[PDB]
Amino acid sequence: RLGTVSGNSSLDKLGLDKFLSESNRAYTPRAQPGFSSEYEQIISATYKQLFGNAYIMDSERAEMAKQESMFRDGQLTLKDFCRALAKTEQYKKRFFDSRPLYGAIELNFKNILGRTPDGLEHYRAKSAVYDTKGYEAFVDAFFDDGEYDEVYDDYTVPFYRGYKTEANLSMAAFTHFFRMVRGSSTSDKANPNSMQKDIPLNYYGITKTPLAVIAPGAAGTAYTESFAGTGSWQSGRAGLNAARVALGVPATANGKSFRVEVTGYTQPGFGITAGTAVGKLYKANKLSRYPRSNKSYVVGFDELTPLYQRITKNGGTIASITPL
Amino acid sequence: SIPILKYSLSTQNQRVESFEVNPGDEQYRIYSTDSLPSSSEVDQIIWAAYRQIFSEH
Amino acid sequence: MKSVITTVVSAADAAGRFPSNSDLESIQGNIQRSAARLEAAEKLAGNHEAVVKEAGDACFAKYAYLKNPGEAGENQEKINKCYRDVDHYMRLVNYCLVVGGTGPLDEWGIAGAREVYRTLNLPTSAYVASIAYTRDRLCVPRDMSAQAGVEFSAYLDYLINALS
Amino acid sequence: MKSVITTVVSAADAAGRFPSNSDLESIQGNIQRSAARLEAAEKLAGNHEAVVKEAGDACFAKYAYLKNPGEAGENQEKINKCYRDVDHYMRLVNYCLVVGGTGPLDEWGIAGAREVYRTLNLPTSAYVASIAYTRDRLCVPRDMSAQAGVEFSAYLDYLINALS
Amino acid sequence: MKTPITEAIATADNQGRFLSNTELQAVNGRYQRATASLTAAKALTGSAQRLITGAAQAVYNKFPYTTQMPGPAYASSAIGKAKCARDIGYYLRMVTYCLVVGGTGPMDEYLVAGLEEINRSFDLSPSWYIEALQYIKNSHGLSGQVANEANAYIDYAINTLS
Amino acid sequence: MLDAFSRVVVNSDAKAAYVGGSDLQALKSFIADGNKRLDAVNSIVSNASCMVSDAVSGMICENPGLISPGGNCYTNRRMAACLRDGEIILRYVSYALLAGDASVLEDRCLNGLKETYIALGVPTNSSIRAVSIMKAQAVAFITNTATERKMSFAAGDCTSLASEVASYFDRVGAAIS
Amino acid sequence: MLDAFAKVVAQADARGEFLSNTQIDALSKMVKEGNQRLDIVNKVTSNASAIVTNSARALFAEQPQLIQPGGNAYTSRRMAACLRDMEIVLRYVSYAMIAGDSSVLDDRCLNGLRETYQALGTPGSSVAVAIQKMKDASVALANDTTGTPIGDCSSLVAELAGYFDRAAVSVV
Amino acid sequence: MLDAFAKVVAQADARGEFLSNTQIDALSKMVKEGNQRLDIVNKVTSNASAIVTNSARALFAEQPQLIQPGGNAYTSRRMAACLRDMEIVLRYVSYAMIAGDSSVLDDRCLNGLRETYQALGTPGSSVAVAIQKMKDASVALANDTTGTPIGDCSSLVAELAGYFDRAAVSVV
Ligand SMILES: *CC[C@H]1/C(=C/c2[nH]c(/C=C3N=C(/C=C4\NC(=O)C(CC)=C4C)C(C)=C\3CCC(=O)O)c(CCC(=O)O)c2C)NC(=O)[C@@H]1C
Ligand SMILES: *C[C@@H](*)[C@H]1/C(=C/c2[nH]c(/C=C3N=C(/C=C4\NC(=O)C(CC)=C4C)C(C)=C\3CCC(=O)O)c(CCC(=O)O)c2C)NC(=O)[C@@H]1C
Ligand SMILES: *[C@@H](C)[C@H]1/C(=C/C2=NC(=C\c3[nH]c(C[C@H]4NC(=O)C(C=C)=C4C)c(C)c3CCC(=O)O)/C(CCC(=O)O)=C2C)NC(=O)[C@@H]1C
Ligand SMILES: *[C@@H](C)[C@H]1/C(=C/C2=NC(=C\c3[nH]c(C[C@H]4NC(=O)C(C=C)=C4C)c(C)c3CCC(=O)O)/C(CCC(=O)O)=C2C)NC(=O)[C@@H]1C
Ligand SMILES: *[C@@H](C)[C@H]1/C(=C/C2=NC(=C\c3[nH]c(C[C@H]4NC(=O)C(C=C)=C4C)c(C)c3CCC(=O)O)/C(CCC(=O)O)=C2C)NC(=O)[C@@H]1C
Ligand SMILES: *[C@H](C)[C@H]1/C(=C/C2=NC(=C\c3[nH]c(C[C@H]4NC(=O)C(C=C)=C4C)c(C)c3CCC(=O)O)/C(CCC(=O)O)=C2C)NC(=O)[C@@H]1C
Ligand SMILES: *[C@H](C)[C@H]1/C(=C/C2=NC(=C\c3[nH]c(C[C@H]4NC(=O)C(C=C)=C4C)c(C)c3CCC(=O)O)/C(CCC(=O)O)=C2C)NC(=O)[C@@H]1C
Ligand SMILES: *[C@H](C)[C@H]1/C(=C/C2=NC(=C\c3[nH]c(C[C@H]4NC(=O)C(C=C)=C4C)c(C)c3CCC(=O)O)/C(CCC(=O)O)=C2C)NC(=O)[C@@H]1C
Ligand SMILES: *[C@H](C)[C@H]1/C(=C/C2=NC(=C\c3[nH]c(C[C@H]4NC(=O)C(C=C)=C4C)c(C)c3CCC(=O)O)/C(CCC(=O)O)=C2C)NC(=O)[C@@H]1C
Ligand SMILES: *[C@H](C)[C@H]1/C(=C/C2=NC(=C\c3[nH]c(C[C@H]4NC(=O)C(C=C)=C4C)c(C)c3CCC(=O)O)/C(CCC(=O)O)=C2C)NC(=O)[C@@H]1C
Ligand SMILES: *[C@H](C)[C@H]1/C(=C/C2=NC(=C\c3[nH]c(C[C@H]4NC(=O)C(C=C)=C4C)c(C)c3CCC(=O)O)/C(CCC(=O)O)=C2C)NC(=O)[C@@H]1C
Ligand SMILES: *[C@H](C)[C@H]1/C(=C/C2=NC(=C\c3[nH]c(C[C@H]4NC(=O)C(C=C)=C4C)c(C)c3CCC(=O)O)/C(CCC(=O)O)=C2C)NC(=O)[C@@H]1C
Ligand SMILES: *[C@H](C)[C@H]1/C(=C/c2[nH]c(/C=C3N=C(/C=C4\NC(=O)C(CC)=C4C)C(C)=C\3CCC(=O)O)c(CCC(=O)O)c2C)NC(=O)[C@@H]1C
Ligand SMILES: C=CC1=C(C)[C@@H](Cc2[nH]c(/C=C3N=C(/C=C4\NC(=O)[C@H](C)[C@H]4CC)C(C)=C\3CCC(=O)O)c(CCC(=O)O)c2C)NC1=O
Repeated sequence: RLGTVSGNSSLDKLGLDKFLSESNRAYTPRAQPGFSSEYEQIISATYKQLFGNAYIMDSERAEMAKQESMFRDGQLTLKDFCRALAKTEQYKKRFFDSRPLYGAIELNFKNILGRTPDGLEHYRAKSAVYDTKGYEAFVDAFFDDGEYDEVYDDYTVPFYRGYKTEANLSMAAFTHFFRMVRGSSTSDKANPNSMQKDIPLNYYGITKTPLAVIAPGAAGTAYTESFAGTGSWQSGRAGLNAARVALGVPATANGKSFRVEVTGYTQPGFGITAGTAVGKLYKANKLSRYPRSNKSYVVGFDELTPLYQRITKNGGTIASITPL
Repeated sequence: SIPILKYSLSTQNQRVESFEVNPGDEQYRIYSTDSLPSSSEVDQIIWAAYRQIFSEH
Repeated sequence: MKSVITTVVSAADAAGRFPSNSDLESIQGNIQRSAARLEAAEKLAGNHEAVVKEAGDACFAKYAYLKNPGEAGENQEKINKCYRDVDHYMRLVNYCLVVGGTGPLDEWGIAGAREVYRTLNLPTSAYVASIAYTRDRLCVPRDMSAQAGVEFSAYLDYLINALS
Repeated sequence: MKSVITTVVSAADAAGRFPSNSDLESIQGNIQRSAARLEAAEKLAGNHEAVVKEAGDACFAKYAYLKNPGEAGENQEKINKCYRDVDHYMRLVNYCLVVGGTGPLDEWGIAGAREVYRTLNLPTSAYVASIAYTRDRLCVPRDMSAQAGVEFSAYLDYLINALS
Repeated sequence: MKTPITEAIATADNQGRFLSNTELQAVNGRYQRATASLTAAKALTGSAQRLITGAAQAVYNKFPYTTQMPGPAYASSAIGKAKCARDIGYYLRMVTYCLVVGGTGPMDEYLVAGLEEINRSFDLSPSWYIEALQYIKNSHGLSGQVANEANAYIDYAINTLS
Repeated sequence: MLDAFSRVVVNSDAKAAYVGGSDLQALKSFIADGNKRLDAVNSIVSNASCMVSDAVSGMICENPGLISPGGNCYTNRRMAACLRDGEIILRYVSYALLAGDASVLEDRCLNGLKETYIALGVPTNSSIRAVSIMKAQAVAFITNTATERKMSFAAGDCTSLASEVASYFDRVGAAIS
Repeated sequence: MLDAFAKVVAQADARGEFLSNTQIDALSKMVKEGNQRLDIVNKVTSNASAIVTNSARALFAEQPQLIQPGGNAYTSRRMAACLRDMEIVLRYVSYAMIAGDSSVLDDRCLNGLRETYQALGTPGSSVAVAIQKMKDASVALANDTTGTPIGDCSSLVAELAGYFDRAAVSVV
Repeated sequence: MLDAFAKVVAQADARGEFLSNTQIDALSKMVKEGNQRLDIVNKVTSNASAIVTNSARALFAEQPQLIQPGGNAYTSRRMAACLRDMEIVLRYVSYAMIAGDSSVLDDRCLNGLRETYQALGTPGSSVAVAIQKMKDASVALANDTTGTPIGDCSSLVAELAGYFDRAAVSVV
């Protein structure tokens, strides 16, 4: 269910319901012989967190038999399991070798640490370890510095914390959390901003640009926009997205100004009727009425209610309205 | 609330279809920001809008 | 897609290094072994329609209980799929000879195969009954070279050791 | 070390799996080079004291400022430590030919050489002047075989690139 | 930029068309005239320093108040003389960019768009630059259809200043 | 990820076809010219450090406004990053030349580089000029036509390996343009 | 949008340089390749209805889930848009062939097309299959020496195939 | 937008109150400085071209990398956009001087100007020293008595210099 005012709570209706329930705390040093029905829950909870709701087939899991045996012996969760699991091949296949370097840093912050790289210096502190010491010490730097030990215990699974005020990052990194973790029924391969092949927060993670938060499950959860710069120095193109500033005389005339994001724009459903037009279906250049879905607008207050009716009566649906 | 008063239509060229696949030299040059123009080509959109609303003079 | 090239490149990429002299010496064997390995690949391309008939029919001699009602080979549309389920496997063995390594088998055939062969109640001892029959019905003077029937036989009991 | 055996075994160990067929084509490429690489190690093992004698003073002929008070070649004793400093790098080139990979170089000679040579004020440009002289003094049929001089020169450019 | 190739694509994309023989003939006219255009840009590039110092001296003979009048707009200091020969090089460089591309596209983007607000603000007059470009037209030493190509882009820059 | 043999297999698995004999003639000449490919990677890696310090110095001598205060090679931190921004391009190209396919620089280097570079303010037209100089140095080592260093090969022709590596450098420029 | 001649000019202005003689002589080699380039573009634009229709018909033969009731290509309006989308991409690849670089394929065709297909529910991997079937239908036609002087133009068919790969990895 | 009069009115409607007598007095005090305020705006307006074109010339003389090729103000398209921006800041400062509070300057000129120059690549610290030069050029030009009756006018040029200081910190 969506909303922010119904159950007097607002974080469990942004997709963080099942993450707000679990601890997985591993209440003993070594695993008790004779039994496995309690530490198997600890093993699999570490798998769904560190791999990020990924599917691991039973032959893929059986490659990592040795590790799962030492953790069930007298060894610990962070250094003998989560550090060993991130140096296997089942980890390096999905999060390292498929991506550029900054895709790997953004997923190690999400998987191991549970937060977001804010600013260029969190990237650069982790990028420089790879250039001098390879992959097997690049994973160590996410563990053996002064962030992991003060947040997670030696035997707690690294839960998500990039949304709460205790992780003293920023408020722009709050909005970047709800681009990485898009709900509980989602994985890293299964969200449309990173398909295990690219960098999810590339321009917005470097420049610390806050994003509009679109709740998973809302009408408009399919909103995605592509990137192009504008301005002749960086040699960019105008006309793709909307501006994020509302700068001129159109800022304060027609009231205050908002940024609206639309997603679903099909070719039927434009005119003032109920049915699709019949005939040629396209003009002579045969492009479309809307050459791409996911249009965004910048609109004043006194033009917000006529725009709203133009959006919805022509098939579109509103993903986010933020004030500018 | 004083609606606009009703007037009658008239026969014009634009009320009726042209069959015109593959237009020619008298096709009149769509200037759009849906083609993602660069800085040299957004100058041509601006001059075309000045020509249309103002005069050329 | 594990092979000899993608394992010495991933070793060099994970250290941030240029390809050293070890990475180039791993390819001089890939150049040497390719003639034996590609010779068995074309012997299996132009003969697969007869090996698949012979291999799948050795399944229904050790296992005649599949033909009963309720089991995996109950009707001819299901008996036909077991010939397809084997003709899929000989293609992935043909891919592993062209690539060089065991890339396409564990990526396209072995990955998650135990889940599919447990929900659908397909026995897995009748999958190894077909490949193990092909592996010892083999003449290395006649059907192949001597050194092509050691590369062809290696991917067959790799598939058996995976499915067992 | 980094060689051809240590690479395919570690990538087997980092994936929890037996030595596959692509893990054996790489050692096959070590057989096709050992007879073209161990005679580069044979020549360097019996001629080193004439190589380091002329390559060591090719840097003192180039950078003559080092024999000043306050410099790295102040007295005769610190000149003799530089000849010992150079007769280690030719010894490790000899070990990289024997192992086959560049493991002995970037674990005993390269690892930590930036921190040492910055601290003790030793110019690395005089190290690469003593190693580039050896790489250019080599004639291909006179000093070695035709392909032994490709192996030996492929490690003298790993030394120069790692100190620059 | 406006090139002969991007103005054949844009007129075919406006009609929703594949590249017909109307458009293949137009790109072929670019490839025919590009032999005379690429030797004019090679001959203007290699003799550029002779043309810049010459054309800046031709302004100083014609308008000698620009070397005597005090003020930041004039070539009376050594600073203001290097900014003059800078600007002559900017105009000569854009002419070579239009010869390799074909069509007055590089100087429509880099030079002429916003040029009037620069000359008005810093009090530079466009008759200094016409006199410099009329020297380069008369002194580039080209002949035939190679001079015909070069002079057609000199005269475009003069017509935007005149 | 995908080398010259994995590229063939994934295009046969699209059709569920066996890799027969007519498609193995491109792969029988990949192996027959296999020593020339290993002789081509060895000519790049052996002087790769000199190839980078000449390419970004040659970029600066042409555009001297990169090292001015406000330029993008001004500080020591910015010039050190440029000296490895262009050493990691040469590294992933020599992976692509070794494997005979471009699926490693287009999947680990070129993906999302144009968004990364304009987030940082890196001038792309000078980044292409640094890559363009390294492409000229690369074909002058595949073919033995370098001015300041001749290497020892056997006799023959490598104009197909010289033009393959020049096509790997052109998709770097086509990615950040 | 840019062609190949203005791509090398936009890079020389950003450093304030004249073009060197090597860049001029590399541009005049592209001019004498010009008649062979217009042959390839003519060979595609004159078979354009058969590149689209055959590679469509070969796509719903091996993927019958697209046109089965409930599929993305099942109705007349959705079948007409799948044929429009195949024709658009083949149109903008032939535009980037006469230009010499893919700046017109990038912005006014491919920028925002993965985002558009994900909004509608179009299977973007099936679109990449249809683009690679128009590739080898028109690589095979540019290698046809019917009505041409027999010379060598293998370097521009390797260029034309690269613009089809550029459009196929950009929608998946 | 608000002036100094309607700002106080808008804060009273939110509470549902009349204006107190101590606020009618403080609003009547700025009426008595009416002629002194119009003299300042008339001085800045009458020299508006010379404030800008001298500050810009003094900016590229100390930062010559902004105009040498590849800089952010190298082309006449970009150079005319730089001079345009300097007299947008000057125009909205003198709007705020007439009104009395920075609401027109804060809303339709300054809000989002830091994010605009960051997203374009323009150095925001160089726009600060372009605004600081116009402050010292226009508080020295509002401090000369040629044409105005000599009284005291120092409580208002501390305000005018406070609007230039507000603009120069919200570009970085
Ligand atoms: C010396 C000045 C510095 C500088 C200026 C510069 N600015 C731009 C581009 C833009 N500036 C704005 C700002 C406004 N536009 C408005 O209409 C208003 C009124 C409210 C403001 C405050 C905008 C929107 C742009 C982008 C639009 C455009 O390009 O015209 C540029 C051009 C940058 C480019 O590459 O496009 C310059 C050069 N930059 C400097 O170098 C100086 C430090
Ligand atoms: C022939 C020399 C005459 C002359 C020249 C002069 N020019 C300037 C200043 C500028 N000129 C430009 C022009 C351009 N900049 C561009 O980027 C382009 C397109 C590529 C053009 C055409 C600009 C922007 C300036 C001001 C900034 C600068 O470059 O320094 C000056 C200095 C004026 C000043 O007030 O500083 C001079 C002296 N003037 C003469 O007297 C000669 C006759
Ligand atoms: C002891 C284990 C056996 C035995 C071994 C012999 N093997 C001999 C030769 C040989 N084997 C292979 C295949 C092997 N080499 C590879 O590179 C790979 C895979 C990458 C494999 C599996 C080859 C290629 C050869 C070389 C000769 C050939 O087959 O053409 C061999 C001959 C050596 C000699 O006689 O000196 C022996 C003795 N043979 C035995 O009898 C015991 C049981
Ligand atoms: C074009 C790029 C060059 C050139 C290339 C040739 N190289 C030839 C043969 C060759 N090169 C090597 C060394 C290489 N192979 C390895 O395994 C390793 C290291 C692991 C390296 C560096 C070898 C072994 C050979 C084969 C020679 C032999 O029989 O031992 C070659 C001739 C063979 C052929 O063409 O088939 C050519 C042409 N030569 C040139 O002239 C240009 C500059
Ligand atoms: C302060 C920065 C100046 C300055 C200002 C003073 N002006 C004084 C009187 C005054 N000013 C004007 C002009 C104004 N009224 C208008 O209607 C218009 C536009 C149409 C303008 C520009 C007038 C008409 C008057 C006379 C009214 C009066 O006497 O108040 C003034 C008072 C004199 C004093 O007490 O010193 C001051 C201070 N004078 C300066 O010296 C600085 C430079
Ligand atoms: C089968 C009836 C479908 C079908 C299924 C596939 N699902 C694939 C991947 C996948 N699915 C989910 C969602 C699942 N995980 C959850 O936690 C929950 C609910 C709480 C659900 C419903 C996720 C997270 C993933 C990603 C797995 C991963 O990335 O490792 C999938 C692709 C698997 C793969 O690519 O390896 C398939 C084929 N597909 C079908 O065609 C029928 C309709
Ligand atoms: C079977 C023929 C043996 C036997 C096997 C058992 N081993 C049991 C537990 C166990 N074994 C190891 C060592 C294993 N882990 C490694 O990392 C390595 C080498 C690198 C090896 C050999 C460990 C660490 C453990 C701890 C338990 C765990 O990992 O979960 C075991 C008991 C399992 C249990 O207690 O639940 C058995 C039966 N024992 C036998 O009696 C025969 C001789
Ligand atoms: C109180 C005067 C406000 C109000 C406050 C609420 N804030 C709520 C949640 C919340 N707020 C922040 C922002 C805060 N945390 C930071 O780290 C920083 C900057 C460094 C700031 C300004 C965050 C991040 C969160 C998320 C919750 C968390 O971090 O633990 C909140 C809701 C709590 C809840 O959802 O149960 C309220 C009510 N809201 C008001 O009505 C008045 C105006
Ligand atoms: C023959 C030796 C077997 C046998 C085989 C059957 N397999 C059946 C379905 C089936 N098989 C697979 C695996 C196959 N598909 C692939 O894509 C690949 C690799 C590329 C392989 C090896 C799958 C995924 C499925 C399910 C999909 C489907 O139903 O078509 C099957 C049909 C059973 C059923 O679903 O009712 C049979 C009969 N059965 C035998 O009798 C022996 C053991
Ligand atoms: C030679 C032409 C050089 C030069 C060399 C000097 N090296 C000095 C000390 C030194 N060198 C090394 C590296 C070397 N020693 C090793 O054990 C190994 C590998 C097994 C290598 C490559 C080390 C670790 C040290 C410090 C310990 C030691 O002194 O042996 C040295 C003495 C300097 C001093 O300590 O004051 C010299 C003079 N110096 C030159 O003039 C040119 C550049
Ligand atoms: C020099 C040739 C260039 C130039 C280079 C700079 N690059 C800068 C930062 C930077 N570059 C990359 C891409 C790099 N990382 C990769 O993983 C790969 C491919 C696999 C590449 C090419 C990234 C991710 C970054 C971010 C910052 C970082 O992590 O270091 C850079 C910025 C340094 C700084 O801001 O302090 C520069 C200066 N820039 C130039 O002007 C010339 C043309
Ligand atoms: C390349 C993949 C083709 C091919 C191309 C060649 N064309 C050659 C010469 C040529 N082509 C044309 C026609 C072209 N020019 C136009 O202006 C127009 C449209 C109005 C078209 C269609 C002409 C007029 C010429 C003669 C001029 C010239 O020689 O450049 C040519 C040269 C012959 C050779 O050296 O082989 C080639 C290669 N020919 C092929 O074999 C493949 C299929
Ligand atoms: C056909 C092989 C595949 C397929 C195609 C398909 N596409 C659409 C819909 C759209 N395609 C576009 C793309 C563009 N429009 C443009 O103007 C341009 C030039 C810039 C491009 C690249 C757009 C905007 C739409 C939506 C508008 C529309 O409906 O026409 C559909 C219809 C989807 C729908 O539900 O309406 C289809 C079927 N689908 C397949 O399954 C094939 C793999
Ligand atoms: C401003 C300063 C400045 C420079 C430093 C040079 C830089 C330079 N060198 C080359 C061009 C080259 N550079 C090299 C590089 C090398 N040759 C060797 O023997 C070494 C291994 C390595 C240098 C360490 C090679 C092999 C070529 C091509 C052949 C040659 O010109 O020698 C090019 C190519 C031209 C181009 O296409 O853009 C440039 C710009 N030029 C300059 O204007």
